[PDB]
Amino acid sequence: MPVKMRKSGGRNHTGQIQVHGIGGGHKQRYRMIDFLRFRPEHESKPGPFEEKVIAVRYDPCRSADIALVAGGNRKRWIIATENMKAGDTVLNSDHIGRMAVAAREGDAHPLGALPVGTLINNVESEPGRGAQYIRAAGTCGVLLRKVNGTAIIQLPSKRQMQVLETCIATVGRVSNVDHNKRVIGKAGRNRWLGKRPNSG
Amino acid sequence: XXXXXXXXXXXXXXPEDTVQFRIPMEMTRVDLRNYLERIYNVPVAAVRTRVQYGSNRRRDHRNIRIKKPDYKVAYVQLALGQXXXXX
Amino acid sequence: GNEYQPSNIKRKHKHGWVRRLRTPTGVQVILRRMHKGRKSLSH
RNA sequence: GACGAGCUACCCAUGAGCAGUUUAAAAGAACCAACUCAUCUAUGUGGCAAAAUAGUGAGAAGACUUGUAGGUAGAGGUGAAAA
RNA sequence: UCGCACACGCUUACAUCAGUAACUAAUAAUAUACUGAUAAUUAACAACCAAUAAACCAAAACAACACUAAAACGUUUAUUAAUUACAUUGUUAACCCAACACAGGAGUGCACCAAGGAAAGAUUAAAAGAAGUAAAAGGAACUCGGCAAACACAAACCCCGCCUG
Repeated sequence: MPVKMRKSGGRNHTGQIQVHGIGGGHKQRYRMIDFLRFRPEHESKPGPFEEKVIAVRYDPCRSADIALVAGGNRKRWIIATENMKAGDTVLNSDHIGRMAVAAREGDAHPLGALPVGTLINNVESEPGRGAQYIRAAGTCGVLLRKVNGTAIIQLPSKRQMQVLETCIATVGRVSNVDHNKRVIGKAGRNRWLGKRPNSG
Repeated sequence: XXXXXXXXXXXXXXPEDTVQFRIPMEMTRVDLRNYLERIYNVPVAAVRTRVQYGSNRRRDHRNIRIKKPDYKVAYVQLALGQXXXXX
Repeated sequence: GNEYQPSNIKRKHKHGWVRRLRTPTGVQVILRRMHKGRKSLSH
């Protein structure tokens, strides 16, 4: 599961610098994270997917901690939501219903089957494209309303947007809300994160 | 014409079952063993080869730096009961 | 000190014959060198 | 139209290096050899040397030093930014 | 006093013999760095080699552990397949980059000695210069400034910049 990440340092395939002040930091091992969550398919069956959270771990590529998930027939890594506890059952279902059943902050559900007003994160842009939104620590979205075949989401940037109903999203808020309260204290830590001093 | 023998030249003393030769650079030890066994009809226990790079010397008339042809030397260990002595 | 720090690998890789063949301009370099009658196309 | 990042500037990949002493847990502080710099003075001024030597001084677990393998060039690159 | 080994490199400088009017090492002595001819060590040393497909999480600091910067190199299972893989190159020669036999230059491991170099032309004891040593009494009276310099660092007060760079 752990993969070796290649640091560009502002260098593209040509070798030119498209971004100033990036490099000189510690290396990183990219951990595979599932932004899909809509794919039970590997079990070769339409049925739902049950999960168990083994442990919560830190990630190099993101400020948000990553949670270790095991179904016992498989092991996948996700992004740890706030209030997440070790040994919690995580239910995932792509089924559509009007029942509107409340789920734990670790679960994931489509925007349509999910009640309005609940704080959510990891929202996908287009179906099957994975979640492109709110992967950062401490943030979260909120469902404003439902219009036609779409659902209106309010992003942490306060911008009101329209996201497709079939897009799956995880309820709750992302953990590590104190990340923004972290004081660097020196340029050295910035050099450790891979951020070079910018005179531009 | 590819090989020749040298005895009184080397300062190292190995009179017992050790003979020195000058060989071509391309020739492997095995082919040397087989050739020395079949042509001269003598047993060969071992072969140790090394390459001697040629020295260089200039020419004052044309003002041109030249180099002597490179060489390769071999040391053969024959069967027990033989002694190589030559001057 | 000096501007020169001798390396054989870098010299053979960068200034080598194969490098001259890999580019058309290098072929033009070898071209003008043979046109000038150079005894050595590479140092 | 081409040659140049074996100097140097930055960066990528892969390795290595940085005694000892006081100390409450502290790769934590301060001093001080290597190493990395060139504060002041003197000498040297067709020289030992087209960037030096001697005394002295700074950093010296850090934004540190360094080997090797690579990338970025003139209607530009790079630049903790001095034209 | 500071140097022996591993290199990247450097292309017989080196070892033996012989000869040095002449050139070559600013001369002689001579020669590891001149001419001419003739010697130039191995390997179990260093370079050069199986294709793939699966399994696995919980960094390194003589580290159960902890911390942070979220971690050089690691192993196992299965399938296919390979031959003389008793081979091929190199080392061990002398050191090299700066026009020079140039007080300047660099990577790695461990000694500081039983390793290594001798300020290897000689006189004169002037002025003057460079480095160094000492001084009666005064103790900054010098000077742009306690620069320099032997002895030491006790105390005072400001401007600017936080600071480590």
